[PDB]
Amino acid sequence: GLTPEQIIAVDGAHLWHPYSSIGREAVSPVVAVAAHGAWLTLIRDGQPIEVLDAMSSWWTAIHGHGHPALDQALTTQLRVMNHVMFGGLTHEPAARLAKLLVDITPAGLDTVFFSDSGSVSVEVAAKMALQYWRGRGLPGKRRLMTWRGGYHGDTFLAMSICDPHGGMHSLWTDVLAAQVFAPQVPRDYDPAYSAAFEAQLAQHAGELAAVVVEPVVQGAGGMRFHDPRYLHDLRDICRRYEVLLIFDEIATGFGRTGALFAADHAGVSPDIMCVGKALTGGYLSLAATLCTADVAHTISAGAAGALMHGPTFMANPLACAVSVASVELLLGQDWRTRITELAAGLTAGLDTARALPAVTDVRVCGAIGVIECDRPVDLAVATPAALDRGVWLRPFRNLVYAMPPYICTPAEITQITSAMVEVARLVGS
Amino acid sequence: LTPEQIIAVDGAHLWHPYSSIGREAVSPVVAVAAHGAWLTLIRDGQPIEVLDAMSSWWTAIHGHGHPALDQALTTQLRVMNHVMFGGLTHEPAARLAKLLVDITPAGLDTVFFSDSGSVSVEVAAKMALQYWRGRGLPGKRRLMTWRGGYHGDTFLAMSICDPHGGMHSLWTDVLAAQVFAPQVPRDYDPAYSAAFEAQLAQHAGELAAVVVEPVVQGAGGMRFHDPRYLHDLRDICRRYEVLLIFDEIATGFGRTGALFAADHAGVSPDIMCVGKALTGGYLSLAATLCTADVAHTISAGAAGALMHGPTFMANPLACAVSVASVELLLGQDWRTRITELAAGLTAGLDTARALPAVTDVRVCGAIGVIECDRPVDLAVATPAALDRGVWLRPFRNLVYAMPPYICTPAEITQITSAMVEVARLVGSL
Ligand SMILES: CC(=O)c1ccc(N2CCC(C(=O)c3cccc(Cl)c3)CC2)cc1
Ligand SMILES: *Cc1c(COP(=O)(O)O)cnc(C)c1O
Ligand SMILES: *Cc1c(COP(=O)(O)O)cnc(C)c1O
Repeated sequence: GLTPEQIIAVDGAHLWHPYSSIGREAVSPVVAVAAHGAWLTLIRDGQPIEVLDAMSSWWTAIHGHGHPALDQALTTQLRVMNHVMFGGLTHEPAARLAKLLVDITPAGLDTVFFSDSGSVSVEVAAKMALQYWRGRGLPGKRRLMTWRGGYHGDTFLAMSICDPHGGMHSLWTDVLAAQVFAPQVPRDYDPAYSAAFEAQLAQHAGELAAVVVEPVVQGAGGMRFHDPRYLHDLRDICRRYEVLLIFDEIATGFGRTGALFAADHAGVSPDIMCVGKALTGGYLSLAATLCTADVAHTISAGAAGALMHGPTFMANPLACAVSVASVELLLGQDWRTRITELAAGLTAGLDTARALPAVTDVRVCGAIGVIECDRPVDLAVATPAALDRGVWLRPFRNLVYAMPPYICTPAEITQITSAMVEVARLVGS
Repeated sequence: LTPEQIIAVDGAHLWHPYSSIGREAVSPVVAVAAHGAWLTLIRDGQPIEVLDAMSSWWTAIHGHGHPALDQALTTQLRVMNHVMFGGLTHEPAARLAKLLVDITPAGLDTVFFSDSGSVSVEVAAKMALQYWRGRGLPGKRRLMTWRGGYHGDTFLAMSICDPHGGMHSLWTDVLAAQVFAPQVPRDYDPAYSAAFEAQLAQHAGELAAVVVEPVVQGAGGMRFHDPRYLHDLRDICRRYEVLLIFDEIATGFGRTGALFAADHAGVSPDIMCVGKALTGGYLSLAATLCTADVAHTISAGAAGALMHGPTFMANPLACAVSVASVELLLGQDWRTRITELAAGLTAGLDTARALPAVTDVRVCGAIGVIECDRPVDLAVATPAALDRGVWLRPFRNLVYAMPPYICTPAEITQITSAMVEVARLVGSL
C-alpha cells in the first residue's frame, strides 16, 4: 500500500518515464488511481477526480478501460493457463488470434509472428525483409527506405527509420544505420511526389530490402495525414523495382482511421505488416508481424532455414486471449458507423479552433482529431486547463490532439473537443 | 477449437521461435492447461500431466497459477488495467520500483520499465551511450563482451551475442561491430582477466560499456564461470572508465542460488537488466536499472532525457503481478529452497557423468545441465521426456532444466531422471 504522496516521492526518486529525466522534470507526473470505461481517476490537489482519457492512453484503450468482455476474457484464460513457452508448444489463444488476424488484415498476409511490443515487431519485420533477400541470393538488398515524418519505435533499428528531427538523429552520429529518406509525404495527392519517390528509390533499389511507412496517418512524428493514393503508388513502385513494402499499422490498426486497417483506404496489401497498440484493447503489451506466404517460404527455404527471432513471452496466452476478445468485440458491432460518428463529432467540436489566432490547421481522420498551432504548446498551462474541464490531454510540440476511445458518447466528444479548443485558445494569449 | 484444429491453424499461420513455416521437423504439442509445476499437454488425442522442467523458458519460478499471483492480477484488473506512463504515475509502478531498487545490487537507484528483455538491453546500451555523450565523450560508443553470451534478438542486442551462437556470419554489414573477448573459462584463471584488461585497454576511448551475463551464460550455452571474474570486470571497468552492464534477464530472482548472480561476487554494475521471471512468468515485462550518477548525467546532457518510452511502459497489470511475484519470493526462505533444489539436481544428475555420450554435468542454483558429445535430436528427446512425464526442451548438445522453485524433492528427482534417460538415448541409436 502507498498513499499518492508516497507514490510521488518514490516516483521522483526512482521512476523513469517516457522520454523523461530523473530529477529535472518540469512538473510531477499525476497519480492515476483508477481507470474505467472512457475515464481515468487522477489525483489533483490530493483529491481524486474523474477525467476523460482523450488519448486512449497512447492509442491503446479503443474499447475503454475495464471493459467487462475483456476483463472476463483475461479472467477466463487466467484460470486455465497463464503462459507456456512457445518453443515446441502451441495453444488455443495463439491459434484463435492468428486465425482472426490473417482473416481481417489486407489480403495475402498469411503468417503471424507474435512479439511483445511494437518496436520489436518492427525489428522482426526488418529481419524478415533482410532474410527474404538473402534467401533470394541478394544480400546487398539490406537498407530501408522511408519518407520523412514517420515513427517506428525506440529500439535502435527502428530509430534508424524514424523522422531525423523527431528522432534527434543528430544526437546519434555514427550510431544508427544510415537509411534512405524521401521528403515529407504531402497531405494532398500530387503524382509528382510519387514520381520523385520512385526516382530516388530507383537508384537505391539494389541495396534496399524494403520501404517502411505508416499508412495514411503518421502518429508520433507529427499527426500528419496523407492521401491513401500515395500507398497505391508505393505498392506499384515497390513491385516494379523489387523492393518489399512494409506497413507499420501499430497506431493505425483496428478501425482507428475509419477503416479496419489504414491500408484498406488504399485497397493495397503490404508484403509485411506490423500491429500493436490497440491489439489487446489497451490491456497488455502485445504485437504481431505478418507477412505473405512468399516471404515466409523464401525465408524458410533460405540458407539459414529459419527466422532467427524468438521473444521469451512470444504468443503469451493471457495477452492473446484478451486480444481475441478485443478483436471480436470490434468486429461484433457496426464499428464503421461508430468511427464515422466519432469523426463527425470531432470535426464539429474542433471547427471553432480554425478561426483562433494561433491555429494553423485542424484535421480529422477517423477517431483522430488534431489542432496544429503556430508555436509550442506550453504543457504547464495546457494540462491544468484540460483537467479543470475533466479531460486528460497530452499535447506535444505544437499539436493539441486526441484519439478517444471508441465508446465515447457524443457528449464526451463535445467535452473532449471543447477542452482542446480552449487549450488552443490559451496558446494565443 | 480442438487440439487438431489448433494444429491445423498453427501449422498454417503461426511462426514459432527460431523456426520456419511449413518446414518444422516436429509439430508443436498443444498445451491446454498449466497449474503449479505441471503442464497439461495433448499427446495422441489425450491430455497428460508433465512437469515444466524448463519453467516455460525460465520464467515460471513460482509455478503456474499461483494463487498469490492470480489474485494480484485480478485485484489490479478491478481498479485499473493500464494508463499511459507519459505524464502519469501509479501505485504498482512505484511499489515495484521501490522493491527493485532495494533488492538489486547497491547503488542501482532508477528504473526504466519496458516490455521485453531485448528492449531492456537496448535501453541499457542507450543509457550508456547517452551517458558518455553527457560527459562530452561521444566517441565512447562501442560495446565489449566475452564470447558465449546472449542478450536478445533485436539488432543492437544481436551485436553482443556470441558471433557463432547468433550466426553473425549471417548478419555482417548489418550488425554494429563490437569488441569480443574470448570465452570466459569456468575455473578462475587470472591470466584471462589480464588479457581481458589488455584488450579493453586498446579500446577504452571508444567503449561505452562492458556488457555480460554474470556467472551463468544461458542461451549461448548454459556455461558457468567463477564469480571472481565479475570482481575483475568491476575493477577494470572502474580504472578505465567504462560502464559495466550486467544482463540478469535469465539469472535474476534467485535462479543461480543468490538473489541476483552479481551477489555471488558482491559486485554492483552501473546498469542492470532484468526480465524473464520478473512477473513470475505471467506477462511480458522487463526493467533496466542504472545508478543515480548515470541518470543525473543523462538528464543533464544535451537531450535532457533518456530517449526512450515504450507504449505499455510500466503496465499496471504486469507491474502488479511482478510486485506479488517478488514479494512472494522475498517472504519465504528462498535461499534454502534453491539450495535444496540444487542438491536434488546434483544428486539426481550425478549418474549421467558415466554415460558414454555425456561430457559434463554441472549444477548452479536451480539450473542443471548434461552436456553431451553431439547435438540432441529433439525428435528423440521430446517424446522420451514426455514418456517420463516431463516437459524438456534441449538445444544444441545440452539436456538441461530450470525447474520452478515450488518443485518438491520427488518432482526434481523425476526431472533429473527424465534428463538422465534422455541423455542415455543420445548415446544409443
Ligand atoms: C506511453 C506514453 O505515455 C508515451 C508518451 C510519449 C511518448 N513519446 C514522447 C515523444 C516521442 C517523439 O516525439 C519522437 C521520438 C523519436 C522519434 C520521433 Cl519521429 C518522435 C514519441 C514517444 C511515448 C509514449
Ligand atoms: C507506438 C508505435 C511503435 C512502437 O510501439 P512500442 O510498443 O512503443 O514499441 C511503432 N510504430 C508505430 C507507428 C507506433 O505508433
Ligand atoms: C531471455 C534473455 C533475453 C531476451 O529477453 P526477451 O524478453 O526474450 O527479449 C536477453 N538477455 C538474456 C541474458 C536472456 O536470458
